[PDB]
Amino acid sequence: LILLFSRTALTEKCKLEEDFLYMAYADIMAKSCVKSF
Repeated sequence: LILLFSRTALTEKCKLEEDFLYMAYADIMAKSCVKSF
């Protein structure tokens, strides 16, 4: 999946698209992230 995104990023286009898959899965991955010590 990240390889697909890296391809889509590195693809020469002169304009970034919206990529709702990116905006979903990036949010998924961001949201995937005396005893108190």
